[PDB]
Amino acid sequence: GLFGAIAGFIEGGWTGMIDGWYGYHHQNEQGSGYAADQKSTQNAIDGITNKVNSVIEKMNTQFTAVGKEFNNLERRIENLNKKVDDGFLDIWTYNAELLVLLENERTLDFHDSNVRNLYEKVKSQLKNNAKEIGNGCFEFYHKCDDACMESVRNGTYDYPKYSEESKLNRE
Amino acid sequence: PKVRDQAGRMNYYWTLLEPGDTITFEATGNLIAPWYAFALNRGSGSGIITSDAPV
Ligand SMILES: *[C@@H]1O[C@H](CO)[C@@H](O)[C@H](O)[C@H]1NC(C)=O
Repeated sequence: GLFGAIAGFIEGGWTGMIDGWYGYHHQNEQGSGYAADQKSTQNAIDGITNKVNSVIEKMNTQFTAVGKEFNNLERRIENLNKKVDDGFLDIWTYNAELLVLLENERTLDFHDSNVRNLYEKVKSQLKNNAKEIGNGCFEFYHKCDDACMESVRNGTYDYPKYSEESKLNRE
Repeated sequence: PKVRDQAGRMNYYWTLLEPGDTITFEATGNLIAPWYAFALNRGSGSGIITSDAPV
């Protein structure tokens, strides 16, 4: 993908996280588990829902609209009618197929972006108190219990609190 | 030539008579006279389709 994460440096998805599009898996002394990142998931859901709704919404309804009939000395106007209907059919078929193609690409790319940005967000919180594995995972140089983990997940991680300890294990 | 046994022909004509107006028929032959007519209320954007599907 454009942003290199999904089907990228993170090879695959997690069938074990059923409650969100994006999130975290942790393992520590207290136990192990998945937790969805609520904010990014909900932002993406709202965005994509707005996209679909906006595609559907722009088709102001067709009010009652019908085919025309013609007598045997009206072939030219009948053909004008057919030219109009066929022409509109060409335009709407091309536009619908191509639009769906391009927007599908954009949606997938949007997800890839959201994953990369969540990863870099966590990365920028943790800095050198953890080492990047490379597969989307971070390994702590300090003990990080459940409260600490949740602090990481909600962006309230306290770097100075664990910096000295981290520095101790890193060296 | 004959169609449905008849070498004669009949032409059919119609008109919409507006409210309050009068239509007058005069003839010395050949008139197929109105017997029943239809008073109409108008409405837009419909049309006719051909289908064998059940209503
Ligand atoms: C995030 O989690 C930490 C640790 O439990 C907590 O202290 C903090 O209040 C939480 N912040 C939010 C956004 O609720």
